[PDB]
Amino acid sequence: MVMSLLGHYNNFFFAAHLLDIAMGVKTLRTILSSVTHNGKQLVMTVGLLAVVVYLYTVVAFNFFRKFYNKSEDEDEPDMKCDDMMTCYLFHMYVGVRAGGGIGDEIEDPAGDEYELYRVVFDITFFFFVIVILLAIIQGLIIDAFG
Amino acid sequence: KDMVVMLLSLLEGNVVNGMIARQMVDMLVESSSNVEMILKFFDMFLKLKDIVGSEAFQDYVTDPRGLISKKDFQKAMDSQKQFTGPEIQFLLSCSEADENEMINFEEFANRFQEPARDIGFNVAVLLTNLSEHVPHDPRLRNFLELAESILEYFRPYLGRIEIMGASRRIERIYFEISETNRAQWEMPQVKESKRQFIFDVVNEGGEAEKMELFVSFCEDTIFEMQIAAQISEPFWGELEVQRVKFLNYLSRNFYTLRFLALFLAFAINFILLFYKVSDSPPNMVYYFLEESTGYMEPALWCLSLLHTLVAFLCIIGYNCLKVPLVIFKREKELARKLEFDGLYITEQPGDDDVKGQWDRLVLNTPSFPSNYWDKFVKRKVLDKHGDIFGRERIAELLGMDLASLEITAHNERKPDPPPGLLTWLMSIDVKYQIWKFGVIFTDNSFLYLGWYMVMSLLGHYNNFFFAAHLLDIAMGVKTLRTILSSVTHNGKQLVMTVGLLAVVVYLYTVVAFNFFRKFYNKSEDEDEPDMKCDDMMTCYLFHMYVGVRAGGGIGDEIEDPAGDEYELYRVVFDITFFFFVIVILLAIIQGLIIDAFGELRDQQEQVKEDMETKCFICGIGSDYFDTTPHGFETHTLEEHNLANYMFFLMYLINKDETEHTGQESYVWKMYQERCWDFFPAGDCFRKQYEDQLS
Amino acid sequence: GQWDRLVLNTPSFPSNYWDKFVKRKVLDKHGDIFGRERIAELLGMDLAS
Amino acid sequence: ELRDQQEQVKEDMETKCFICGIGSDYFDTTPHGFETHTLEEHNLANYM
Ligand SMILES: Nc1ncnc2c1ncn2[C@@H]1O[C@H](COP(=O)(O)OP(=O)(O)OP(=O)(O)O)[C@@H](O)[C@H]1O
Ligand SMILES: Nc1ncnc2c1ncn2[C@@H]1O[C@H](COP(=O)(O)OP(=O)(O)OP(=O)(O)O)[C@@H](O)[C@H]1O
Ligand SMILES: CC(C)Cn1c(=O)n(C)c(=O)c2nc[nH]c21
Ligand SMILES: [Ca+2]
Ligand SMILES: [Zn+2]
Ligand SMILES: [Zn+2]
Repeated sequence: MVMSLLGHYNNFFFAAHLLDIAMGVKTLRTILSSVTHNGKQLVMTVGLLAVVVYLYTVVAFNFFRKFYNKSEDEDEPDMKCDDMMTCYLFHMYVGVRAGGGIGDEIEDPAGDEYELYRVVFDITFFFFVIVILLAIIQGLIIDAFG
Repeated sequence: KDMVVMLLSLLEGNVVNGMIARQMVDMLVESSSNVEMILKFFDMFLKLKDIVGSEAFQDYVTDPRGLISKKDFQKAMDSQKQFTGPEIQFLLSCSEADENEMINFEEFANRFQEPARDIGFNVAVLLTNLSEHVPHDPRLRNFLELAESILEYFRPYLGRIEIMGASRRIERIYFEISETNRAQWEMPQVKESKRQFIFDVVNEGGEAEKMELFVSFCEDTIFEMQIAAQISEPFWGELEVQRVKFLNYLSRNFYTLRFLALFLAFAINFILLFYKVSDSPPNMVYYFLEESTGYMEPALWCLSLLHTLVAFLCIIGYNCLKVPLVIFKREKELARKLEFDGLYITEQPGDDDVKGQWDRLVLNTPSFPSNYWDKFVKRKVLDKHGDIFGRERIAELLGMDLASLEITAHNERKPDPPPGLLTWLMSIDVKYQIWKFGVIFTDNSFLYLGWYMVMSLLGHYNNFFFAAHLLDIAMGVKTLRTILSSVTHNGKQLVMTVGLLAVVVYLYTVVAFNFFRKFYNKSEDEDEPDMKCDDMMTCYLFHMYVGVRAGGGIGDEIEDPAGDEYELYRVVFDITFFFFVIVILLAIIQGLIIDAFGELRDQQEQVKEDMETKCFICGIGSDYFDTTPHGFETHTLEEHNLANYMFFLMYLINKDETEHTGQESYVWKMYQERCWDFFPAGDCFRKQYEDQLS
Repeated sequence: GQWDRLVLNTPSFPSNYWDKFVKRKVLDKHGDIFGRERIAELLGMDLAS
Repeated sequence: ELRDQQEQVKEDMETKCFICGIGSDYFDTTPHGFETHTLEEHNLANYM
């Protein structure tokens, strides 16, 4: 009701009333209950993901700042890891969303003294973050169905 | 009480509707009036104790000194209405009323409680035994109703088990349970230990060794109760008492310190987000905080120091609280191996058992059974194995002086030395300390805490090492621990899946190095080519690095083959790489994780369902018991409660051997011999007396 | 449990729930021990009425 | 499917005699009955 009254003020608030399909339909309610069943576990999986990304951000801030320029123009560099907060935001935002991880979004290390360190960095980010934790989320949902 | 004990002994071995029990009931009927008088005495004083605590009674109290007059006491009694006029007069007579007619109801109530408790307990035991062995007798229910208050009062303290006796028949045993023992059992840590033990024995436990495992659990829990009691709270000596107080406070608050350390780690890592790097001071880079206040850096320093301090306190708390159990168990298993297996006497460790080699050191040490109770195991081993293996050999192995042995029994020697620091140092047993410290360093939790501390110290050198302390959320939180355990469950399988992936990529790299080098140029500038497969190592690195990470595989990252003589070969190459590597093996990883979730879930379900369907002791199913209403839970709370079995062992240990009954002596001897036949298996009192009971 | 304290002394306590005499039952059961006047004060009861 | 196959084999062998097919409950009526049965009475190694 409050959202309807707010819709009278701005009609786009009437969209929230479409979420009632969950309560109306038993099937959607069951599907959502599958998610809610292990919701606390999913939340803590997300927290663990954040911790892992924070550790990776710390490593990058210490050793791999040079690779985090996202500016094509040499005159105006845009460095995403000169500050720890920016580096963390960059990781959690782009690397998690990327298929191959942060290595997909940061500058190639070929012909660099830290090339092997960074390949380990990228591949470990990819497996742990992208593969395993996400896999854990799907597995939680599947186990809820069962 | 002694007379009642004689009667209870007469009832040893009694069967349902036995002649001796029926004779007892007839005698009680003959003596009804006096039995009623005794029961009324007990119940009247039991009710007085609660009434005086009742605030409604306190309303009648109008004297600052806490005394109550006889008339006001009489009015309080008639208000509560439990007592009759004659009963109130009797209580008034028993009241030590002064010339002012004023009474100390506190001492009046407390006077007869302790003296009459043992007789009350034994009367309750007698009535319970008689009722359970003559279930159908109206003359007994009258006495039981009169004894109601006694039975309700002593219910938490009346322990009840079943054993297989010498008569080849199930026998019920009644004993006393102490308040302290019950409280210690109800402490949450014992509950967690119980749950863990149940899970382990039900999921990966053998039926044959179930009872041995249960007795080991009981022993360890008793030792833990001792430790908890010791650390519980109500100039060199002053220093010593302060030391023990501080250590016990640490032991009591161990977990709080761990939570606090985690909180400090989170605070430090929240602060560390504000660091920034500049070429200039606020060719060398400088890391510095970025805040307006300027108060954060000192806060970081203080939090770091306090975090390190808390890590130290956690090390000490663990060493004081948890280590004693480790040593107790290690000593116990060693002693039982020596006595019952003859490990270092006959078999000898396989030499692949590092623990078996390490345990050699402490055998000859005087302090060997320091934490484990049995101080005479060396003597037992000698008596058992000396005739065969050589008494002098056993004594040499176990650090025993045969001549000193006999004289110690012949006559007491008490060579008290004055306390001194030097004397203490000489008393130190270096070999026992070395063995112990090896055990501790091998203990995983101690290692984790030591690493925690080392990382804190390193954080003081470079504050970014404080981030590793955030990994402790796994140990702190049960949910994350379970989630991680799902991964660890099939960890070896996952590792080998990764190795297989590497092999497949190596084969693809070999094929590319042979036939498809032209396509592996990643340089847009024709003048400077960057070829990633002119060397096999570079080609392998390229594949494992980019192709695996790519969604469509290596074909996404290498040059299109359209209009080339090897176009179809390469499309097969790329598509097969994509399906095998990207789809299947990764799918295998997800499937492993999902199967781990299901496996943990069905383990928990199976434990729950076994415990709800079977008696942990006899193994009989819930259906037989539920033939009678509420039968299974009555069985698990009264007949075959495992907590009562542990209570019985504590009671046996604390009781003198001369006072043990035949049943208690039987079970005590079987405990000493480590025979578990007294535990009922596939049989119960109900099943044995089924026809008579029904 | 804290919120339910309010309605104990209210006359309309068992408005929807059928048992209108529970206050009396509680008095008869617990008054001898806990104080009849105390129970009546808690449950909004007038003993004389 | 592979997991529940292994579990089923384990659980059949722990609950039944491979020879007579009688369940562990009958034997456990007597203490240690099933393992006495499978080690002494109906050991398949002894049949070989
Ligand atoms: N011999 C036995 N002794 C005790 N419990 C048994 C026994 N056999 C089976 N059980 C089952 O064990 C469970 C133990 O009950 P209890 O309430 O003490 O444990 P719980 O579920 O862990 O709860 P709590 O929070 O009270 O510790 C009961 O469900 C009972 O069905
Ligand atoms: N007739 C039978 N003969 C032998 N074992 C039987 C029989 N019926 C059931 N079993 C089960 O088969 C299992 C065989 O026991 P055994 O210890 O020989 O095998 P195992 O688990 O493969 O161990 P091991 O490492 O000793 O070979 C036991 O668990 C027993 O419960
Ligand atoms: C746990 C232990 C310290 C107590 N404890 C024990 O468990 N058992 C089995 C005994 O025989 C024994 N004898 C003394 N103390 C004993
Ligand atoms: Ca005696
Ligand atoms: Zn049982
Ligand atoms: Zn058989």
